[PDB]
Amino acid sequence: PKIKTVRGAAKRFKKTGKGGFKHKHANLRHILTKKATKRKRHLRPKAMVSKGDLGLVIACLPYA
Amino acid sequence: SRVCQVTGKRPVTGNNRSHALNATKRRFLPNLHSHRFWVESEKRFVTLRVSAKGMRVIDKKGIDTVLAELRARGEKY
Amino acid sequence: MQVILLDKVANLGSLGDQVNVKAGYARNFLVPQGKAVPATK
RNA sequence: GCAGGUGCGAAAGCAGGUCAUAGUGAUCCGGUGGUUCUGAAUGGAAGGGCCAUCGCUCAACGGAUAAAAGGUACUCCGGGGA
RNA sequence: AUGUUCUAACGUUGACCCGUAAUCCGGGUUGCGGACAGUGUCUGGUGGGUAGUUUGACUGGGGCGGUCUCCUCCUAAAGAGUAACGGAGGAGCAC
RNA sequence: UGUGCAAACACGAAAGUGGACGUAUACGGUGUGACGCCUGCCCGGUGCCGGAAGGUUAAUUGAUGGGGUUAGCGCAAGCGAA
RNA sequence: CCGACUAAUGUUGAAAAAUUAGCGGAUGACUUGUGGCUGGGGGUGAAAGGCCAAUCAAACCGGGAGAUAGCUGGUUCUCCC
RNA sequence: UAAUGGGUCAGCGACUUAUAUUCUGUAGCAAGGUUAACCGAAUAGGGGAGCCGAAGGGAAACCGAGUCUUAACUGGGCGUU
RNA sequence: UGACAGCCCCGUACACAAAAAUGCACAUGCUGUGAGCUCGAUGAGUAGGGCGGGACACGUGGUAUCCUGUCUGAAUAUGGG
RNA sequence: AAGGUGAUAUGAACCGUUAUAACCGGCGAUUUCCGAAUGGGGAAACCCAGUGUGUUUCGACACACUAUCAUUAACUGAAUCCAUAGGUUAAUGAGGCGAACCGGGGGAACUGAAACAUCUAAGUACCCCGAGGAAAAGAAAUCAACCGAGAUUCCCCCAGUAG
Ligand SMILES: [Mg+2]
Ligand SMILES: [Mg+2]
Ligand SMILES: [Mg+2]
Ligand SMILES: [Mg+2]
Ligand SMILES: [Mg+2]
Ligand SMILES: [Mg+2]
Ligand SMILES: [Mg+2]
Ligand SMILES: [Mg+2]
Ligand SMILES: [Mg+2]
Ligand SMILES: [Mg+2]
Ligand SMILES: [Mg+2]
Ligand SMILES: [Mg+2]
Ligand SMILES: [Mg+2]
Ligand SMILES: [Mg+2]
Ligand SMILES: [Mg+2]
Ligand SMILES: [Mg+2]
Ligand SMILES: [Mg+2]
Ligand SMILES: [Mg+2]
Ligand SMILES: [Mg+2]
Ligand SMILES: [Mg+2]
Ligand SMILES: [Mg+2]
Ligand SMILES: [Mg+2]
Ligand SMILES: [Mg+2]
Ligand SMILES: [Mg+2]
Ligand SMILES: [Mg+2]
Ligand SMILES: [Mg+2]
Ligand SMILES: [Mg+2]
Ligand SMILES: [Mg+2]
Ligand SMILES: [Mg+2]
Ligand SMILES: [Mg+2]
Ligand SMILES: [Mg+2]
Ligand SMILES: [Mg+2]
Ligand SMILES: [Mg+2]
Ligand SMILES: [Mg+2]
Ligand SMILES: [Mg+2]
Ligand SMILES: [Mg+2]
Ligand SMILES: [Mg+2]
Ligand SMILES: [Mg+2]
Ligand SMILES: [Mg+2]
Ligand SMILES: [Mg+2]
Ligand SMILES: [Mg+2]
Repeated sequence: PKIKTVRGAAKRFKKTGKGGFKHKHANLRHILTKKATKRKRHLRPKAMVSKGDLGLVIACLPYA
Repeated sequence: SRVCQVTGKRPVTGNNRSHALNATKRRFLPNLHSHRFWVESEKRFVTLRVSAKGMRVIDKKGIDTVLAELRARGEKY
Repeated sequence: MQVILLDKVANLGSLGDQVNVKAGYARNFLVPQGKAVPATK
């Protein structure tokens, strides 16, 4: 039968132009008063999935 | 059987649900009561096993109409 | 329950009067005792 | 270092916390404020997103549940001379 | 609302009659209860009576004891890193 | 220690049946274990029994406040009955 | 007749619990024939978790069923890098 | 090795199958490729419903060889050759 | 068929066949069900609601819609989903 | 149709060759006993009846009938005055079996989640009821989106997308 997408993965990764995946940074959900403005600022933009984790992400998202 | 003779209401099944959402099978029984119904046209009391809802139906439609339905249905009384 | 008295009933009223009684009063007394009839007409 | 706005200094300048290195908790689910970005016929709205922020001695501290102690000499299986 | 009285729903595993040749059942007559009891739905309590399960890891065997995240020094062999239930101290803030 | 008889209790979704064609000198449950001499103190804990003033408390009911929508008032901002 | 305290034998037995010598009850809460009833989280138990067809801390048969097995075993012709 | 398994022989006995997905090889066609069900006597032919590809950025509206970030980039992320 | 047969045999292509029963498909006789037509009528303990469940891909969630065990309860065509 | 009386399977005794030998087909006849089993009973293949008829040679004998429930009739007929309940008789129908498919009433757990309770397995397995040759569904109080479609059912997509 058709492979089933890991739905939670589809809610956290989007495929980019050259086949990589973008994701939102962790650590910007809650307790934030104690975190420096610089640290939170650098967590705001999306980042690319690293080479080690690309295999896991690709396995989870066959239909990306 | 626990069946309303007017409406046909019978036990149905469902679940108890706990706060933790544990489901356990259960039944819902009709609110049945054996009642003596005066039939003025027949000068007779007729006893029926009826739900409270069927009691209200008899109140709304008259005992003669309901007894006619029961006869048409084969339901003895 | 709205009934039609077929006779004078104490606190209720007089023959012809159409009144509202508790369904139990009507079903188990007034009607079986010919003292009233349901208001259908 | 760049843009905006600022403090101290006459000025050159210094300042994006503290001599430095511990003082901490992912994600989910939700709460509060802001922002028409979205708005299932359409206009709204609800809900969602985005930005800011809040709720864990999850301390077994990469946190398996929201939620969990014991007995077996009545015992049982799969394994190990790890 | 809470009493009391009532009878007609409802109960009767009181009596008597009939179906009937029957200690079932049903129908009648009557007495006693009587809007109570009982049952349905919903709901608080109780509930090893019963059920499904959980009851960590490291460890010079397991258990008991200790430990589990973070910081500083030494072990560490003059770059970095480097283990032991090795040797010594601290943090879970303050402003 | 329970049980006033349609007994308590037990088997049974129920009807019923056992208890018993017995009725508190009876029946069930529990512990103790012929007989002799005996069986002391503690009711704070847990249970059971009784109480019922006061605190707390379910379903149910839905006062009151806030919001969405919009007839309309408006030029717009807006306000805003049912 | 009903049992089963001790010992020896037997232990691929003559026997999947017996034989032999002894042993206990033997008018009783005794023992026996025939038939009947109680059914598996159920029965029955003068209570050993005993017994319920040589099976019992949940009988047996069939089915879910190829349960699951981070464990053990095993995994079959050839040559070259 | 005094750890496991095999008394011996013969016969049987363990990486399959279906579908989806990616990569390699090979073949066809090529900025295009290819059809499914179905139709059809048709392994033909028809059927282009669709699917994948030639565009990306952004959460999104949207913009677009750019786009997002920000009041704005000297910029920076993802893309474009 | 004594080894491998177009021509030995039984078949095969092809061409035929039913006293009787029966399937179907036509056809018109008996027969009941009754066409077209105007006026009119238009499904109530129901829709909807409160409580508990269940069904909807949709686990109560901001959750529409469906079903109903329980308690209620309309408009009805100018009306209603 | 010149052969034939099924097989193991010879034999025996026969039948037949122009058409009543055998063989094949249609329609019929016969069709013990048990079994729904139906007259009652029962440890299936048995035990024991009651009614009618008919027969007897007087010993007896043969045959048909007699279950239950539903519905419909006729007659009857309580407590109880009408009546009803009830009782009997007759007619019509049902009953039981069967592999799958179908609709409905109930409905698991192992298992997966690397533990486990929400969740999963799965409305699956199983039990039960009912039907037909198919069943079910079906002629919009349906969708759509301001353009339109036009009952149900099945197939390919949409799409492992929206959720
Ligand atoms: Mg946030
Ligand atoms: Mg300082
Ligand atoms: Mg310091
Ligand atoms: Mg809208
Ligand atoms: Mg850890
Ligand atoms: Mg962990
Ligand atoms: Mg073992
Ligand atoms: Mg070993
Ligand atoms: Mg060793
Ligand atoms: Mg337990
Ligand atoms: Mg389990
Ligand atoms: Mg350990
Ligand atoms: Mg140790
Ligand atoms: Mg060093
Ligand atoms: Mg060195
Ligand atoms: Mg190393
Ligand atoms: Mg009794
Ligand atoms: Mg003792
Ligand atoms: Mg014994
Ligand atoms: Mg002896
Ligand atoms: Mg003695
Ligand atoms: Mg003696
Ligand atoms: Mg013991
Ligand atoms: Mg045994
Ligand atoms: Mg068990
Ligand atoms: Mg299974
Ligand atoms: Mg297995
Ligand atoms: Mg050796
Ligand atoms: Mg060896
Ligand atoms: Mg060996
Ligand atoms: Mg794009
Ligand atoms: Mg040869
Ligand atoms: Mg209508
Ligand atoms: Mg409703
Ligand atoms: Mg609603
Ligand atoms: Mg509706
Ligand atoms: Mg019989
Ligand atoms: Mg018979
Ligand atoms: Mg008999
Ligand atoms: Mg598991
Ligand atoms: Mg049909």
